Amino acid sequence: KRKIILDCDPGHDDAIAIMMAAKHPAIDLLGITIVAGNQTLDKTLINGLNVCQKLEINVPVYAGMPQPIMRQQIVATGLDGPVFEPLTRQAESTHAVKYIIDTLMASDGDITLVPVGPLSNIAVAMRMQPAILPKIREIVLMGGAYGTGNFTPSAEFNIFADPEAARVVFTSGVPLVMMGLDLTNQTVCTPDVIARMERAGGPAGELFSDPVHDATCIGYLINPDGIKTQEMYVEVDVNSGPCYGRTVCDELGVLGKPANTKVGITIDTDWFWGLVEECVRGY
Amino acid sequence: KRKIILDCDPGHDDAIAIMMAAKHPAIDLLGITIVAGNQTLDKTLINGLNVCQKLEINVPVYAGMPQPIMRQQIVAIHGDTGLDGPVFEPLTRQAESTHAVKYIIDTLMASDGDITLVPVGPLSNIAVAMRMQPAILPKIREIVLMGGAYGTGNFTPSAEFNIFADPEAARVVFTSGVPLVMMGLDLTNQTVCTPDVIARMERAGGPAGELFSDIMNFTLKTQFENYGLAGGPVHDATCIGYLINPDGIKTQEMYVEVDVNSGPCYGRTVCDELGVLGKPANTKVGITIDTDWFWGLVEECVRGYIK
Amino acid sequence: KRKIILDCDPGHDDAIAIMMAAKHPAIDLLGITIVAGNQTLDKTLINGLNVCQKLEINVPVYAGMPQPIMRQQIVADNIHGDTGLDGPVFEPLTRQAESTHAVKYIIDTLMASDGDITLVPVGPLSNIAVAMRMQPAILPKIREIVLMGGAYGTGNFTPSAEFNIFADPEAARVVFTSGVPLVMMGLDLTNQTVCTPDVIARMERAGGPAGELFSDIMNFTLKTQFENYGLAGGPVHDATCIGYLINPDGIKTQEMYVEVDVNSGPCYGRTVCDELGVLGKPANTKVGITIDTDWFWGLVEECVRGYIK
Amino acid sequence: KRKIILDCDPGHDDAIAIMMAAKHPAIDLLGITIVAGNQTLDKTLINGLNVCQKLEINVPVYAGMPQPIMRQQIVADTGLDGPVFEPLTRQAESTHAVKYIIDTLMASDGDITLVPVGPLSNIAVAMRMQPAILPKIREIVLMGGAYGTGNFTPSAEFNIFADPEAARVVFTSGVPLVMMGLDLTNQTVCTPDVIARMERAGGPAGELFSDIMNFTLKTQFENYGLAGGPVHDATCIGYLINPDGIKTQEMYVEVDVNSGPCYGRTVCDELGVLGKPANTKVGITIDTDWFWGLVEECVRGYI
Ligand SMILES: O=c1[nH]cnc2c1ncn2[C@@H]1O[C@H](CO)[C@@H](O)[C@H]1O
Ligand SMILES: O=c1[nH]cnc2c1ncn2[C@@H]1O[C@H](CO)[C@@H](O)[C@H]1O
Ligand SMILES: O=c1[nH]cnc2c1ncn2[C@@H]1O[C@H](CO)[C@@H](O)[C@H]1O
Ligand SMILES: O=c1[nH]cnc2c1ncn2[C@@H]1O[C@H](CO)[C@@H](O)[C@H]1O
Ligand SMILES: [Ca+2]
Ligand SMILES: [Ca+2]
Ligand SMILES: [Ca+2]
Ligand SMILES: [Ca+2]
Repeated sequence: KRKIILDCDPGHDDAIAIMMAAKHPAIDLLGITIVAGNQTLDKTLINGLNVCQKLEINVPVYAGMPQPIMRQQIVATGLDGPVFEPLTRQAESTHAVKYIIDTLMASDGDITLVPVGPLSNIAVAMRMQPAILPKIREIVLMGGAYGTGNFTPSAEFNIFADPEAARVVFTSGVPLVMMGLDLTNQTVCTPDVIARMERAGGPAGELFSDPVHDATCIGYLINPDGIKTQEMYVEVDVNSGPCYGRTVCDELGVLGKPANTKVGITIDTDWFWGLVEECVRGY
Repeated sequence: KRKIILDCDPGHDDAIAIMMAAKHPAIDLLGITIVAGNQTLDKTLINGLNVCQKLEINVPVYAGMPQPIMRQQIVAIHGDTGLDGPVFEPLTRQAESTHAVKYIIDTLMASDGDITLVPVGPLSNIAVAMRMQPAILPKIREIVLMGGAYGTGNFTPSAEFNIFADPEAARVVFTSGVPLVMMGLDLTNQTVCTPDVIARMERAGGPAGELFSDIMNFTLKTQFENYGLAGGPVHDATCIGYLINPDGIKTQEMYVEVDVNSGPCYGRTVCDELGVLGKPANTKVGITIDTDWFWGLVEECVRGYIK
Repeated sequence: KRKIILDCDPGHDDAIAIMMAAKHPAIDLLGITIVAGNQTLDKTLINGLNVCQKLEINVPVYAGMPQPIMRQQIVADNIHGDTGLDGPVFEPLTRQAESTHAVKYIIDTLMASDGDITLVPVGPLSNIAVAMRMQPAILPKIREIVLMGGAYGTGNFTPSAEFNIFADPEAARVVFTSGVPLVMMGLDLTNQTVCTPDVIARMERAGGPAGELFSDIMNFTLKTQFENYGLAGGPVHDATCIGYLINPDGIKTQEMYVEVDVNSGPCYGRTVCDELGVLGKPANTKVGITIDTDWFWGLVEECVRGYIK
Repeated sequence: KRKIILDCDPGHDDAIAIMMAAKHPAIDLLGITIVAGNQTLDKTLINGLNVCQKLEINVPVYAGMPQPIMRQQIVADTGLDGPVFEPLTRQAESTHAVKYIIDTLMASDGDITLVPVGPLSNIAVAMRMQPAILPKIREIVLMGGAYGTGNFTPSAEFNIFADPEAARVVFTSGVPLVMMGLDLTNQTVCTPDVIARMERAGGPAGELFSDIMNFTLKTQFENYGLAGGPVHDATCIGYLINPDGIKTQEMYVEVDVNSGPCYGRTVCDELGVLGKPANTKVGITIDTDWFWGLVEECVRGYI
């Protein structure tokens, strides 16, 4: 069992990630922290609460940063589709940043952080209490692209949305795994993938019905052998201009700097969609 | 009475600011938040606690950010402890458990909007609170900060130490839309504390006059070899002076922008003196201070501590 | 026949490009202008002159910019050796650079023209940016620019940047904002043209002075392109520009909005190419995607054999 | 006698610089090179020709760069309103300014000073086109930059802002530099009482000075709040005639080429906090009595 904290901005694929992480026996989901991203924090928080309520997930939810550490905010209800009953659960009182710090400090150094939105909560905690750093076993994140980005030619949305936060994470010295668009764009969810999930049915199959980037991070923790990675020296570009929020990945090793990231190259989509169905079934 | 939260990284002149703010009847000092800067947070916290203990100041002290929001940390001039000179009895005073950033947020949220923030170190605590809880922004009556320079910086030709130590944080503060007053190096360098000014405070005596001497006798050697100023300026204390009586300080309204480009102007406050950009002013920038009024004010506070 | 001015910094693959352009009946090679890049201008000029003398090419050679327009100079001795063209033997030079400066030659020749000359830059863009700014009126006179440079994916010299752009980004920023029709043969395309031992042996078989020069030349970079980037042979990057002019149907291109990054830092000299059109800006460049290597190596051989006596 | 090449974009104060350099026995004016700046090159050229024709100055004029080396062009209406000039009876040489600068320097004995008082496009193009001119240049005395507040932007003085990249080449060239920035040149404000003084000396140069400085009187005040058009460019000529009228301080200077709020800033290390060796003598103060006396002395040489 891998103990995780899932930090997220739901979010359609965030919702799938919550669904998988909460259900698989190889994941111990300690709690969910919410960050503004896909939509404003008031909205992402409600989406996150709704997902857990609908699926009857019993995991503490904590609200975190409603804004990036420095830049002017950008966004993508941020989860249109499924229909939700009136909301009967709320955020914990504790702020997400504090939760992350205290839980890591109290821990034995075996918790993995899994950020799949902009990195505001992670950067604030790291700088607020630098002593958490050797406590983090690993960070498996959804973000970046070694090739073309999405929001801009240069940048993937999660990094573009808080580049300065991303810079802190990438220079933290903690073990990093990056599932970027080069990998996650391979996990396109076509009508017959949806139909397959509908057929499995139950509350998770119906929610899935109403690409799937963030779920690959859970995938990777459940079984790293479905995903090929390559170690690289990665640097985050924080220049204003055409490459703001680019993750510059040194594929060929021409800078002669030691690798700081395992970067996602390819994913076995058969293994992966099998894993999604396996989780949909647990519900 | 102006309610303030004093955010600081003591620090020699920070200690002078603490001394003034805590004593003057025109200032209601709600609490002191500490930020890393002049020295690491472990050290600035102790220096802050030591000042308050020595002067028997009864105000809650909160530890905040031990690092800037993005850049690689730098420290200052102020020595190994960051407050060399005075000798302090063992510290029996302790920091609050609540983190400074939470303290700032909750206090502002609970308030009626008339608390002024007075940051005189790097702006890490301020930027984290503003982004953590954006709703504090209309609650802040004004920010009166020590930082920046429209002319020459000190740490680099372009940048003053407080801004240079966390430019990104500074950019957050300067784009917040909250009323800002900036006491930059252009103003604060006029407040050089020469041997006669020290001798004057020694003469007033008591615990605050002795501390003033011990502290400011150290930054006599150390502000000369670095910048060639007639003595240690008392930068941070001008913020308290501004609140006590704004008429002793001439300000000019300007459009101000913080440069976060890596390179020769990283952490520069770019001030539009002449209005060439056609942008509305966002800052009242310190131009000149009446040093006679000001040193008189310093003495007046020093004397409030004679038992 | 496409009239061209070939601007280059020879350079191993530059020499292959000179060999092809001078010989193919579909190309009218008006002149060769030289720029510092691969090596310093003193060296790239000699390498240029040696190639033409060896192959008995009768085309005026002009020396241009010995330095980039703004940045601190860099070379590629690592890829191209101490001389900038290690490999072949050359007899002492019995020819020399024209007296006219390359930049003036480019300007006057374009001004005097009927607007049908194509520029073919395959080194840093110093000569092209200086002419464009020195005489803005040349701009409508340029039919097209077909350049070797950039990369929409990974660069070579840095993770972000390909050498020709990296060596003068500001010059590049001039070219890419010029409004002249651009074709960019970047590393994404040109890395597909690796020259393995079998390709070399093919050209050796065709023989004559161009086949021998090809062999002497591409054996050097065979090993440096393997030591530095892990490539299977030394690509013939620059020759793809000539190839494109001889027959554009061997090369697949996609129109894109392209922008050169002049920020100091990790993306200095990156060509940022908007593959998916997310910026809603009109395309300014045809970007090389794929090359038919069978067509291309056949074309190389066809040129090599035009030199057998 | 100091041999000079005067590189300029006339320009009201450029014209005063042309007037002084051409007349003073301590200056040997070899030629005038023109750059786009104040106005487009077609305009700055004509202005430069008109000044020499009116004052009967017999010095070759050469047209140079019509555009900066990289950025989008900016200007500061003919570029020299005020004086009335007859129809032009002279023309520019045929040699391009950049080639002129290179050949003249290469042929020289290393005794020529360059005096740039517009954007640095001609200088940066020559330096990079023929790096061998560098040890040949005795000194560069330029009007440009500001260690304090700029004019065109809070950070940048016009000449640098108009071609920062060209400026970065000049400042990293290793050639001896003297910089007459706005911090110095703003002290040389030309008020109605200074104009009336030159009117009184009279002749063709006194009349031109009046017609010219009357225009800038209005447009310096509305734009920068100044008491009357400073005479920026003429200070470089002043500095060569007699350096003792001007106090300088040696500083490490760096040009900022970042896009953003400090594009085209000269960053001057006043206090030496970087620990880098100085590369520039920066103008601090000027004796305005000495200086105006010198202007009059030159105005008088034209009777
Ligand atoms: O179309 C979209 N617009 C904006 N954001 C998206 C879209 N699709 C996915 N994401 C969100 O951005 C991250 C990586 O791009 C993913 O984690 C996903 O939640
Ligand atoms: O010489 C110095 N170097 C760096 N920081 C300093 C120095 N003197 C004081 N401070 C601290 O930084 C701000 C002044 O710019 C002041 O807040 C002071 O506390
Ligand atoms: O692998 C390389 N690294 C750097 N420069 C190279 C390499 N191969 C060729 N060239 C030289 O630089 C340009 C293409 O990048 C080509 O124009 C060539 O002359
Ligand atoms: O008011 C003005 N705005 C902009 N440029 C000016 C002005 N007056 C003169 N110059 C031109 O710009 C340079 C220094 O700013 C001087 O060389 C001058 O010729
Ligand atoms: Ca997400
Ligand atoms: Ca302080
Ligand atoms: Ca080449
Ligand atoms: Ca001028």
